[PDB]
Amino acid sequence: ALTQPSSVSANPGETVKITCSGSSGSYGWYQQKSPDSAPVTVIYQSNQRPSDIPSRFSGSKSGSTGTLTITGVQAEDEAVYYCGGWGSSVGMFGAGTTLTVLGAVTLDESGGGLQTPGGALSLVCKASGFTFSSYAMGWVRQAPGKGLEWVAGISDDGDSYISYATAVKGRATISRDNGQSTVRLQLNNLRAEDTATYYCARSHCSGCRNAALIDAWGHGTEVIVS
Repeated sequence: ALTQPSSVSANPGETVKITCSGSSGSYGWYQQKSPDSAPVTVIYQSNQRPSDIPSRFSGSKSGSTGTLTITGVQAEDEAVYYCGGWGSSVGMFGAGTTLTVLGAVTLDESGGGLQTPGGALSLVCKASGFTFSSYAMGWVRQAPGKGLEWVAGISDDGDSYISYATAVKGRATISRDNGQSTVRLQLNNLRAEDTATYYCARSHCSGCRNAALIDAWGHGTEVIVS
């Protein structure tokens, strides 16, 4: 996994830096203002800022270390920031940095709910607002009170590059239907550790599995293994 500080505190108007290490490549930065709301990409591929993100957010990579900088931080920037990257043929995240401030693309997941231990689930993500067949897609989950965990990734052709986190390898199948603009996650022999919000995620690339490249998130579907 990646490594980032557990917490940072800042006054409104500060210039805040959060570092992350451990990626074989670039760094992505994902803002989560509430444990129950989807992350928002503020930086991807180390320094790329989405158009809808305020210019006070910037990123850089030096050596093998990524830094998110917020120049003139505002109260509304209070959030947990996760870094994302890759290593050992999989995407991976840091454990999150809690920042305390002392002052058209759609992804729609379904298939969650209560599950039986040892049972199986089938999650579907319906995409709209973009050319679905041009982008790599993936799944990211978040257990209650924990951080983002990369689950699986699939290339735009639905065939070439398929990868699974060690935690689900042997139990998981990711697939896509480009005609229907959907991506699917099957997961069997369910265990208590599979209890999580599962997020559909678009990467800003055609085939990459790098968790630094995520630029769109679904609303999440809750899975409870009981």
